[PDB]
Amino acid sequence: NWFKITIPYGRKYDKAWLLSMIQSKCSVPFTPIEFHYENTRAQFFVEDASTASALKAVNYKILDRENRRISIIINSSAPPHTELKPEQVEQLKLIMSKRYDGSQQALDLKGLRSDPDLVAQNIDVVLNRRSCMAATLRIIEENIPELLSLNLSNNRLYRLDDMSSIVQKAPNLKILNLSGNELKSERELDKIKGLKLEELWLDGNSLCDTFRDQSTYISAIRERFPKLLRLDGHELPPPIAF
Repeated sequence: NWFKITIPYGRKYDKAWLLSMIQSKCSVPFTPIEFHYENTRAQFFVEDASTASALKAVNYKILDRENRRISIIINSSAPPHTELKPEQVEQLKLIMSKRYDGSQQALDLKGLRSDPDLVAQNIDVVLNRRSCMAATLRIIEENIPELLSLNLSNNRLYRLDDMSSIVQKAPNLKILNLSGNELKSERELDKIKGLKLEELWLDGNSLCDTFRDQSTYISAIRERFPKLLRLDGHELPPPIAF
């Protein structure tokens, strides 16, 4: 089982110089495996743990041209050649800020694979993927926890178990647009029922065609969201109580 060695800022240094310095302080001979650059950082792999630990001891030991120390970060790992890069994520994070609105605390993520500035840099942003959605939601938690409205229409969403965590990341979310998607059953809603929504949009999804009468539809959903008030553009005949 493998380890991935990371030098933050390693692209800042001549490869030879860097590897030799490192070896110089390392207490064993080692060999870089599929050594590559990823943004400004240097990455390689290590076949065994004794080495890794030894590499690990070189942290803060090497000192650069500019009197800066050189960080070595060590992590257990799947073997080489095997998700989402930070420089990709930080671009995602960039685009969301763009489509974010502080005046109303509203994110807008409609048709996102089809975004110029993510397309323009070969970043497929595919929210129908568990890891891509997971990324989007950390970004939300980290940056705008007071998010209130969230448009997510036209993103071919098919399993909501991927936003299942949203109830904690976006506590006060109350407007959720899910129109123009690909959700088949109504059972999907059970994964996000904790949200005290006042607004909701579902049309365009094949679970709408489930219902014969719109008053069943509306009951089925208020089943999940009692406080619900608007839906698919329309006023809601107020809840009857018992």
